[PDB]
Amino acid sequence: THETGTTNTATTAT
Amino acid sequence: SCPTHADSLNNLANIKREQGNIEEAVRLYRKALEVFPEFAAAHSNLASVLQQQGKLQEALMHYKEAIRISPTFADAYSNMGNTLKEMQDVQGALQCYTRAIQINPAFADAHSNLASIHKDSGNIPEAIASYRTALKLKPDFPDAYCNLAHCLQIVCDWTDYDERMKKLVSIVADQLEKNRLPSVHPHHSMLYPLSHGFRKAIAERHGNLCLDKINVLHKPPYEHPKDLKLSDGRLRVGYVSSDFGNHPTSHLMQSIPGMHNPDKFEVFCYALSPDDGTNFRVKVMAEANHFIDLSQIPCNGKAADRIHQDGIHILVNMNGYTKGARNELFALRPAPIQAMWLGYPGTSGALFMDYIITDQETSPAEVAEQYSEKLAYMPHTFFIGDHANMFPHLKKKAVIDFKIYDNRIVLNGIDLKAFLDSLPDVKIVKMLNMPVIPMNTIAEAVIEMINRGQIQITINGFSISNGLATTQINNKAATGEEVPRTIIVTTRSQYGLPEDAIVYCNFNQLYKIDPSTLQMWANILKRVPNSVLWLLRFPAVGEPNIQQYAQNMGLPQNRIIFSPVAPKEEHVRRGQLADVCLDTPLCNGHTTGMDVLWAGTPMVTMPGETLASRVAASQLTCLGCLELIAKNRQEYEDIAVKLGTDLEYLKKVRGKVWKQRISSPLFNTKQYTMELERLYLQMWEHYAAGNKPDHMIK
Ligand SMILES: O=C(O)CCCCOc1ccccc1[C@@H](NS(=O)(=O)c1ccc2[nH]c(=O)ccc2c1)C(=O)N(CC(=O)O)Cc1cccs1
Repeated sequence: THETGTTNTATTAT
Repeated sequence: SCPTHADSLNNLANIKREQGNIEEAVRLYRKALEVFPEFAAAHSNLASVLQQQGKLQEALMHYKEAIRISPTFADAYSNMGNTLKEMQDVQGALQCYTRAIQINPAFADAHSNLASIHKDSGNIPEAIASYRTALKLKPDFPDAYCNLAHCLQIVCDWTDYDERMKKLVSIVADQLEKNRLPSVHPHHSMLYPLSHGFRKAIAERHGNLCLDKINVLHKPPYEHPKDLKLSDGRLRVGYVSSDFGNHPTSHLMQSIPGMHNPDKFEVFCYALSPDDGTNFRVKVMAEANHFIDLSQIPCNGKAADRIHQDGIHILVNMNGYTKGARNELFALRPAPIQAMWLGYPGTSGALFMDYIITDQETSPAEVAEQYSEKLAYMPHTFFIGDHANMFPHLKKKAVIDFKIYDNRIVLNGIDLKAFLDSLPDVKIVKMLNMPVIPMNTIAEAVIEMINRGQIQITINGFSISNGLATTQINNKAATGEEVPRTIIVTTRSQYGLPEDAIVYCNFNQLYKIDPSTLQMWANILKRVPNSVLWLLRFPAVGEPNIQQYAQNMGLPQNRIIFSPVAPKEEHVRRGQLADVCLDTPLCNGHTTGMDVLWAGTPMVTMPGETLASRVAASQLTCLGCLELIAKNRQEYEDIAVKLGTDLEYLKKVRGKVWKQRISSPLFNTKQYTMELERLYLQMWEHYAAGNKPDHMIK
């Protein structure tokens, strides 16, 4: 079976 | 300089990334790094978009830079894990996720990414727990919700199933409206009650991911051939697959490349996987006119260049959205005609695919809107299997009369006829016909071997093998790489099946079962008193869920019998022990449909609307058993009950399958290839005349 997708995290600059 | 400058570039880039403006995002990130070189967030954010563009090593470099700047930067560790996972470094991914969660136990995304490792590793209970932690931390989390939903599908946990389907459809609707990548994978969309437009849109948006990875190559369009002069009049067909090896797709079509007519066709097989050393790979490498190992050419630009230099006229996508695909190769269009075929049960939804090879039963013209491609019809069914070449020992069978049944104690073998010549007391039964070994000395020794669990015995110089021990006798026979040498004994007792009752079977992955299907099966068992349901532990942790729901429907536990997953040859062979196969309506058995029919077992099916829900009826139509195809659930149930209660009818229908598996075109790889070639030429003539793709439905 295919590999499960993942979630990239976008870092906000403060 | 003012900190707002670099911060503003970084945060604006994040927005551009969300919108899909990946190239613009990359520029803003890099300008932020010009203004503020030690900008940890910009390093990590840049690496995220480089990952999305397939520049994995460059992404890793920037993740490590971000972490050098900020050793406790948890975002960067989790993002780096995602890149290592894509690179197939599962241990590295785990080390990164566990570090990110150690830094920040409340990091929802890291928990969900960790869960995806457990899901892919076969540890569904731990995947479920990690997805639930992620959703506890971030209640609005479509990736976690949808992948959790698939975990629950896998183990047939139907707790609040109706509400789960509601939210899945709601999530997809929102992501499609907001121009985002749906969190439901194209290959899974068939399992949920989404509209056909949503399923095609899911596919199109997953295909667009390939565009992001090829656009960075800045390659111009390929010049395509407009005649067959350079190929001496031969049409050059290229089969692109990651599954030239021990994989179901080879079990289906490994004979086809070598059966092409070399006078009119030149066959190129492009492998996306390395050589796994099995006979399946040996055979295609030996029988194709050319075999190209693209696993040695990881750059999709260089690999597409290779396809184009071979002068391919028709390029055949055998992966779709499955493991090992490199659809970037098709997005680059190295060939003038590109078709989907066999490996993926659905549409690509993508502009770079011209055709899907199917048939009028699977894909009636009135549902062409479900596909982005133009329909190209094979004359009977588009499905095919190599069963005649791989499992000829199952062409004939004999039984032992332990009292006459055709599926309680079964013998198969190449030398089986030669063996029976030596036993003067065998009886021949004509319902081809079936030899019956009486309860004599030889029969007692065979049954003793099974009961005692011995591996094999020898009678009259003939090896008689226990069907449960094939891997100990010949591992190549168990896998289907070689035809078994010995006479094999297969019995209901081996699998705990009753000797005096109807066996309904289904050997599909349990995720193809839903509550509606089990309720339908329950209605059947309640109407056939002498009957059980025979299912597979795939996975075993689904067994107690199916049992619990079956009892809620009025079926005692002893009515459902589970067996473990078996090696390929045993899996096909033991289908001979069932009376009837009950096909899954949500998503049919595909390979497993071919498997049961090759064993002579009638399959009852109810074709739906999706391609995946109509394959089994396409197979039964080609086989010539229109009476096994139901128009609704009532008919499905009535057909199965009649087969389980009218034993004369059952004998008739089983005889039809047993005979027509040979005489119909279903397993005829030579006829299939010939008709496939006629279809290719209709495509080519159409293009050579200057026309864009159109339906080939005649
Ligand atoms: O076309 C269809 O109908 C669906 C195809 C989906 C893709 O499958 C993949 C993918 C990549 C690698 C291998 C496979 C399977 N090979 S196979 O030739 O199809 C097979 C071999 C032995 C078997 N023994 C049994 O007892 C029951 C089924 C069975 C099937 C496999 O080996 N499976 C078992 C496992 O991984 O443990 C997956 C299963 C499919 C259906 C039930 S289990």
